[PDB]
Amino acid sequence: MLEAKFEEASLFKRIIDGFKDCVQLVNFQCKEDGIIAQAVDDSRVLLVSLEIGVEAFQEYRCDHPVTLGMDLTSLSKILRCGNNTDTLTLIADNTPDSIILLFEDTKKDRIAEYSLKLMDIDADFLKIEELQYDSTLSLPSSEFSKIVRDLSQLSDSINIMITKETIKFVADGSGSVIIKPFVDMEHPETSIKLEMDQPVDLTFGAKYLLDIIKGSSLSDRVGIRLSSEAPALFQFDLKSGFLQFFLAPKFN
Amino acid sequence: MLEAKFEEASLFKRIIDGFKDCVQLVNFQCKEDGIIAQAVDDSRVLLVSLEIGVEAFQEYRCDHPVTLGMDLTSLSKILRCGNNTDTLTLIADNTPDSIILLFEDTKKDRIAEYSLKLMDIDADFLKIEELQYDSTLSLPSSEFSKIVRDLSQLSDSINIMITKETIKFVADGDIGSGSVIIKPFVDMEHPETSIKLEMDQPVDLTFGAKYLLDIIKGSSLSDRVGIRLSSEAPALFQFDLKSGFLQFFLAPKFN
Amino acid sequence: SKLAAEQSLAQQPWVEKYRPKNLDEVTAQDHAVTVLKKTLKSANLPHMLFYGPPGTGKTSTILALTKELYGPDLMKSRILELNASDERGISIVREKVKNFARLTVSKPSKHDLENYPCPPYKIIILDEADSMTADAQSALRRTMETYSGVTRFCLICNYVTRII
Amino acid sequence: ERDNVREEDKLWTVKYAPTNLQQVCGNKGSVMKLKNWLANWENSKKNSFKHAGKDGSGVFRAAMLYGPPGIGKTTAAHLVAQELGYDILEQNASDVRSKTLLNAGVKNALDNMSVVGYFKHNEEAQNLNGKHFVIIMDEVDGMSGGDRGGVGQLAQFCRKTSTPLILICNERNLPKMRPFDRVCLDIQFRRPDANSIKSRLMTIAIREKFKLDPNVIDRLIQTTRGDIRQVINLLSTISTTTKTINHENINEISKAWEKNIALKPFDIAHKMLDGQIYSDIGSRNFTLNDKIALYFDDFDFTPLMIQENYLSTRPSVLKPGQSHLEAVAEAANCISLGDIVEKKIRSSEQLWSLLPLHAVLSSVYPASKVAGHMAGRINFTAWLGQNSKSAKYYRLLQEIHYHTRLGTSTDKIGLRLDYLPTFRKRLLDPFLKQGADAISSVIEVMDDYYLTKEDWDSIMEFFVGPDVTTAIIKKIPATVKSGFTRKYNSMTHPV
Amino acid sequence: SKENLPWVEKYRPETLDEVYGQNEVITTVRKFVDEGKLPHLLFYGPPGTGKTSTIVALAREIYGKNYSNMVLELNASDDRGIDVVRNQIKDFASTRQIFSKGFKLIILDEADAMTNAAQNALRRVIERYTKNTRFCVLANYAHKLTPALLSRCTRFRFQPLPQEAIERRIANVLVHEKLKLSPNAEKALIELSNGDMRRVLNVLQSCKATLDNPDEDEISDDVIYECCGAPRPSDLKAVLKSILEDDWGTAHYTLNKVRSAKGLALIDLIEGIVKILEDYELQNEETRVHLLTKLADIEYSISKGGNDQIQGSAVIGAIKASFENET
Amino acid sequence: TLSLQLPWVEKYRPQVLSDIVGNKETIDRLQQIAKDGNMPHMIISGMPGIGKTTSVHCLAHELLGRSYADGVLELNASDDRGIDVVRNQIKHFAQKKLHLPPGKHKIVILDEADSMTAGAQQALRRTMELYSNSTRFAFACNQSNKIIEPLQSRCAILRYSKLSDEDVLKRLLQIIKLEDVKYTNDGLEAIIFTAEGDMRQAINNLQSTVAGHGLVNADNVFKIVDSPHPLIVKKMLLASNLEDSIQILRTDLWKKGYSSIDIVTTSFRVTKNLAQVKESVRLEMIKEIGLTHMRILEGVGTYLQLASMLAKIHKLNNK
DNA sequence: AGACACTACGAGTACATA
DNA sequence: TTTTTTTATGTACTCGTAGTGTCT
Ligand SMILES: Nc1ncnc2c1ncn2[C@@H]1O[C@H](COP(=O)(O)OP(=O)(O)OP(O)(O)=S)[C@@H](O)[C@H]1O
Ligand SMILES: Nc1ncnc2c1ncn2[C@@H]1O[C@H](COP(=O)(O)OP(=O)(O)OP(O)(O)=S)[C@@H](O)[C@H]1O
Ligand SMILES: Nc1ncnc2c1ncn2[C@@H]1O[C@H](COP(=O)(O)OP(=O)(O)OP(O)(O)=S)[C@@H](O)[C@H]1O
Ligand SMILES: Nc1ncnc2c1ncn2[C@@H]1O[C@H](COP(=O)(O)OP(=O)(O)OP(O)(O)=S)[C@@H](O)[C@H]1O
Ligand SMILES: [Mg+2]
Ligand SMILES: [Mg+2]
Ligand SMILES: [Mg+2]
Ligand SMILES: [Mg+2]
Repeated sequence: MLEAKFEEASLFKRIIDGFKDCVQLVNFQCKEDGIIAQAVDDSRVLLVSLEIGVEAFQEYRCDHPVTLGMDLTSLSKILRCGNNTDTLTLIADNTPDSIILLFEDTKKDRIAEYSLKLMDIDADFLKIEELQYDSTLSLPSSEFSKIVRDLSQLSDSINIMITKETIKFVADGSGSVIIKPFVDMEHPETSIKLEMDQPVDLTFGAKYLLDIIKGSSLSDRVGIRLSSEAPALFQFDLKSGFLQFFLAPKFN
Repeated sequence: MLEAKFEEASLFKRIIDGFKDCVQLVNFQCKEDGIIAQAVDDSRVLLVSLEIGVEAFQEYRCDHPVTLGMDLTSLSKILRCGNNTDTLTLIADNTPDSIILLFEDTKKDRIAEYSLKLMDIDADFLKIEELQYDSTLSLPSSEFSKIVRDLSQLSDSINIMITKETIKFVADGDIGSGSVIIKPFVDMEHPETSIKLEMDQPVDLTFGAKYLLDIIKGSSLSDRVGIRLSSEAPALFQFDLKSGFLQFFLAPKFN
Repeated sequence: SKLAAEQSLAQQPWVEKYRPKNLDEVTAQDHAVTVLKKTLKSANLPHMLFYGPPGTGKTSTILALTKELYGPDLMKSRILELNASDERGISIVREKVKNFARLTVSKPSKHDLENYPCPPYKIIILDEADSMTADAQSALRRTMETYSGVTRFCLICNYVTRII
Repeated sequence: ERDNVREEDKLWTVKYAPTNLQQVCGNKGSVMKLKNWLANWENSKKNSFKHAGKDGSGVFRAAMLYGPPGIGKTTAAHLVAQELGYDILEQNASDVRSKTLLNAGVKNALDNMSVVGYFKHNEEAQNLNGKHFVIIMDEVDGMSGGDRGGVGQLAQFCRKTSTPLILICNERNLPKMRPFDRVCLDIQFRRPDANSIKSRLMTIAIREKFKLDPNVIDRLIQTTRGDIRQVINLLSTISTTTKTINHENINEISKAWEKNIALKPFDIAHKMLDGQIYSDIGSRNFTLNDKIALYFDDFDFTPLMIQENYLSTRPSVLKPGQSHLEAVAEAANCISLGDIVEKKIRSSEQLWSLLPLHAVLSSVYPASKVAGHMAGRINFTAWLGQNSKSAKYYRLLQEIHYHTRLGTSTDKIGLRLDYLPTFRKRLLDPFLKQGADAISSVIEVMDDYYLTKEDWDSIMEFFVGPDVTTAIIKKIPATVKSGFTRKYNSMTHPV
Repeated sequence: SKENLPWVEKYRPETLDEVYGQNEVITTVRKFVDEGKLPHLLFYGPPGTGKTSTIVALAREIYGKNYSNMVLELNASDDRGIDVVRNQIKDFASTRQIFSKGFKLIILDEADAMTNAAQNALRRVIERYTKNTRFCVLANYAHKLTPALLSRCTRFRFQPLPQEAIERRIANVLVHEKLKLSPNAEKALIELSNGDMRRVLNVLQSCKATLDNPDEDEISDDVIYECCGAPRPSDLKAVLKSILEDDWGTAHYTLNKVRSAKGLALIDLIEGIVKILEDYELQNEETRVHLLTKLADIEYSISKGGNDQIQGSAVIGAIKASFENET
Repeated sequence: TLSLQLPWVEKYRPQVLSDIVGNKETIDRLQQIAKDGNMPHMIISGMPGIGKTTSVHCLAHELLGRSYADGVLELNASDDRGIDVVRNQIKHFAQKKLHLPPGKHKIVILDEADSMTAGAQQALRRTMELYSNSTRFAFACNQSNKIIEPLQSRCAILRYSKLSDEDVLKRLLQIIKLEDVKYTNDGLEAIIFTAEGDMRQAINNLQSTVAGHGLVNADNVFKIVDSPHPLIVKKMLLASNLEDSIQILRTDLWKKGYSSIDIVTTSFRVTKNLAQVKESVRLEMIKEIGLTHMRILEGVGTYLQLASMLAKIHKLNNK
């Protein structure tokens, strides 16, 4: 029997809306540390994982770890009924054939429960052991969303180049944006950091990046880890955990 | 003869919008007290009953009780050709014939005289809502519309339960199950947000969602929906106009 | 007005120039027009089905009857003539014919009630009913059976077997 | 708890499904061909699919599998994909598959690698193609079809792809499946052999504590008509009550599990024209109701197929004192009566309740009149192509008549029968006798009736019999034709 | 007012006691509604037998004067598709009544014109909602209804109205109207009805209008025959005798004068001669085969037009050639 | 008249598989399957009124126990069953997680499966193949030919046959014992004769006779229920003399209110399903019946046309 | 005040028909 | 062993410009 309580439903609503279009079914594991959930795209090209710890929950009770396989469309329809001023509460019993989303209002006597029926998903939970990424850079998420929206309107394939402490986002008419790593003390949020080991050459699609950049609402800074023989990792920070995206490159 | 000159134009437009795609054939009755019209749904499930007195009209003159039947589609077509700044005037001759809808502008001489040909409907005017109700309640329009069109996405049926000082709307479907529990409370700085409830016996009964989604369309007229429920009695959903009232009689499902 | 119509009739073919305008001009079809004249004083005109060889005067008889009933003023407002040159499928029969039958009869003027009987019903005539499909014909059944108080149906055909 | 599976909870179909390629029953050639085609896929891609080997596989970047349902196409494809070290991306008709949907979801995977291949295995490089995709599109014949739909999108995707594209369907010779005629390597899974299915049945029988003799498996297969899945389901369904079926209860088992499948528009022609069916013994076995259901299997081609090849058989039901010509004439008379009935059916009033009658007059009676042996081969109905050709010629003649109405003032048929025998000698004949200096006369003649070059070319195609211009136009010297077509685009013509 | 409705509509039965002809069905239906056990009804019968009147009077007896509101009446005039079923009929069956307490009644009048998909969707609506609503299907042809839908309702066959019932209704009308009728005229009226009350009422109104008097006289057979344009048995038998006995020219002249003096139709004469020759006891059935075949062919040709004189001569020659074998 | 009672077809509707008097083999098969579990995909076909829907309902009920409400998805022909429904709702139910006993499975009952569109039937293939370990499909139809072969290949095929006189008589005797109704042997025989292997029609006619006359007698049964339509038509067509067939057509069919279209359709069906005469004679009879039907449909439907059809049939039978 | 997700009424395309 | 066919109402699916309530 798990019982978790947020401070406001807006946090979980935005967390779900960040990746609501890349996957339809997702397995939320529940341990004593927190909630971890990874979901692979229907085309198996984009893997979206997330981890939220106890710091984001007002109350957290998880006696035993349990995996809840739930859809995102029905969960979105359910969460759309809740208000931003309500205290969301996720409740689950033993053998959780369903999950209760309880909305409490603090200044009115209104209690809105929504019981959602979980799915039976093949939980092939792959390990996320750390791989030494060749390049690890970080830049604000808003400019990332803008540049991806810019290159998306020109073509579908987007090539990323990490070379000689320079970042290149090129779309093949043919457009190109070149980024320099400059650290600013007066504005620590726009500090575009970069640690490069090998020059990396990656190539992704349009729709995947367009759906990844829509999650640029939880963190003002996104970290990009790239390797020639490993999928790119786009990490967005949270108040307690983090939301990572794993995107596969294109052929050469 | 009949002369019903409104004060404005959008009033009757919103009045017909309240149940535009809800019923089809209506039969208005104009008497000395005002216009009263009851209309049964195509599937004979709900009954719309509207009563507008002599208060909402700027001028009212009715010699004898007149009965004018009409289809709501043609009435909507006629009413859409009128400007929202015009003045509406319903005219009827001695015997019931095509009702004259007159649009008269206030600044320019614009005389838009449409003639809507009547229907011949069986005037089976019954006497309803003269029965005692087991539970009565009242709550804001926006809250009811929100609850209805939020529970209609989880199922096609909505079970209303009135227990001792407890209102409950339950929606049990396939993809999920929702339940909203509002409690009676009366505020003093905002007397319109109060949710009053006078219950004599517990009530448990289900309705369809396709009909509640059309009933909530009448929330554009008033802001305090009254709901009267009882065992084996038509659910009364009443919107209170400034002169009359618009009440939907919904039939409960069969458990 | 009247003189223009007289001149137009005088400059028309003899088939249309000498078309019977009253129920007395018909010469040989006396059995039907006798009932049509006797029901003109009463108000119980039933649903009628004219059938026979071509050129016997069915359309002329029904036109003269509608004229003698309604006058040249209500002749254009209390009639519904549906010929074979129009669409008469299930959709037309269900929408247009049923909406006209459900309509209330038009109020006669002061000059109408002084010279003509002005019955409390209207007439929906369907000329050349042979071309009407069986489903569109079966759709007319309850349409003509329930709204008989306000409308009257007049079918016209050559082969009575083509009608259900 | 959830991962714990129970063998008494799985069907005999899935609990005994092949886990390796060596367990598939029959059709070894097709499975081996698919394996060789998928093994040599990257080697072909390296050379832009130009190099071709002895197997003939390597030029088509995509493969299609077609056959009856339940023979192991999907299982074979999945097993080959798993044994060749590839990542399976399987989609089918159960998921929304349209043009827009395929462009949104799948189009972004024809040139993009997988994302789980990295997470699966990276420490040991077993194969470089482990990071590659295989697109197994099952139930291709279940798409919507038409001009708009995912069928054409997949057909065009089959031309430009960097990942193997396997297609699985149950019906290959379909109009919607027409764009796939020359773009992918077609493999046909046929009726499996009785020996492999017999061994598999013996195995699943001794495993399930079920008694079975090998003498019944042949009958089971021939009543099932090549579907191991239905045989397995039959065994699982009947084994729960009867634990032994050798020679006693097989009659009712076969009579209760007979496959009621619709015959192709060519098999109906063979069964209809079968003389044994209409014999005194065959009549009470294949009753008239079955003969009418035969027509009702496909009521759009059965009358045409009958009328096409009813006079191309050797009758064996000829009554004493009746020749073949008399039976053919009676069959043709009944064909004309069925023609009248069909015209009355598909006309106004929608007299479709006369469809059973059209069954007898158009198909059953003419076949019964001429039933017997098939002399040659069952010819496809040529009435459709002739109707299309006649419609095209009628359109052309209508254009010609509407062009020359300003001068002829005659009808379409009145111009085809009368004017063309003279228009031919006015336009074409001066070319055969006067060389290239009769060009001005022909131009003036075609101008006087507002004719065109395309109209001139279309006019000469209507004549038949002893007057065919298909060789006369070739006999004309090319210089004369060149001068004519050059003068056409030079002089102005008043429409 | 009711005095303006036609006699077919004016004399529509309002209670189950005014529905003559059907006694085995009416009594069983009354017992059904009295004991409460009312199953799904299927009134199958020819036009003008009294199915719609029966079900309307039944709904009136069940719900009172509130019939038009507690009953869902659908017919061919209304759009009846599969979506119409799914929405309207299912919502009417699933919910409760708005005005009183009791089961609901769905009258699917003329349901022989419904689509097969509509019946396939309705056959499970009848079986699922069967504790709060009922179904009554009216039909003239039982072949247009699927067997699944046909097996869920109790079938009541409305027989054609017999002599006694039509005579009773005629007497009721003659009491309601200031009209007198001759006995032989009444018999002839029964003969040209085939159990159709609509035809009887229509021709009765027509003969009352034909009287041309203040109705101080009686309606004889001549008035009826001149009203419906039907041939008299006298002229019928005279033409038949002239065909069977007289010469070709004499028979032709007799047929011409009989059909031109009274303005009779050739189809009516054909039907009358067929009805008369049905009682004729003849020799070997070849003559009957030839007669029936040729007369049906001539009737089918008349049903499409043509030369009336040629068809009359064809009738004469066919009858003569058929009776030429009975020697 | 304030409230009504449930009909005997619904009141005495079997709720256990033992009360079904249909085909003993398939009923015992379903009983053993429900007792052991592991219910496979099935397609039950037959004729109306023999116990197909009740059979699968009893199977699902006895197999799921109290979890019937949350484990059984019932979809009839009255509900939308297009490609969209199969894509969304059926797939959501098959993917829905539910903790069931270790011998049961979620059941998807599809009544009138012969009415589903081709797109929905095609989409259901992988839907039933990918979740065959937690979701099972039971189709109930009247014509197995309307369901595509790919769907039939993944399920068992149960063809229900007509109910013999013994089974219907036993069920009627059980209903009489449970109702205490006075009956007679000839009345029950007439009920079985007019039922034609239709149990539902038999129970309906029995209830009608009981509530209309009180005593179940052959006289009352024949008075409230006419003789079967196809049998009188068969007796008319099989007549040896033209006069006998004409008298039968006049008295039994024409004088009782049977329309000409129904008569000609029943004649066509009987001649098609006839087995007494040769194939060629049946073909000529069907040809003549269709020639007559072509005139009946044009509005020339009278007694003379049927008489001419009978005369032509007798002339054909006159060698 | 405005942009854009949600949405429901409408034109086009086929697909059967006992 | 293989291609097409006029029309008429009911049914189902699809894209889709459009009308309006809502959030950055
Ligand atoms: N009884 C009649 N008395 C006088 N003139 C007649 C009579 N019948 C026909 N006519 C003449 O014939 C013309 C045509 O009359 P119609 O009523 O159109 O014939 P019809 O019966 O309608 O034939 P159709 O339309 O082909 S079925 C009339 O305008 C008259 O000139
Ligand atoms: N050759 C075979 N040998 C053994 N089992 C087989 C064979 N073919 C089919 N099966 C069984 O049938 C099951 C399903 O086979 P599938 O390959 O999915 O059928 P299919 O040939 O693809 O036809 P579909 O699904 O209608 S397109 C497998 O899991 C096996 O249990
Ligand atoms: N048994 C009857 N007793 C008295 N009047 C009858 C009877 N049957 C028919 N009528 C008269 O005929 C009129 C029409 O009856 P209906 O019930 O409408 O005919 P029907 O049986 O429904 O056949 P349809 O409508 O052509 S399918 C009634 O209004 C009565 O005037
Ligand atoms: N074997 C049986 N034993 C007892 N009652 C039966 C039997 N078969 C049918 N019935 C009765 O018939 C009623 C309806 O049976 P159904 O199962 O609905 O008919 P069906 O076989 O499904 O054919 P359909 O539904 O028309 S396709 C049941 O409620 C029972 O009252
Ligand atoms: Mg005319
Ligand atoms: Mg497969
Ligand atoms: Mg009726
Ligand atoms: Mg059933």
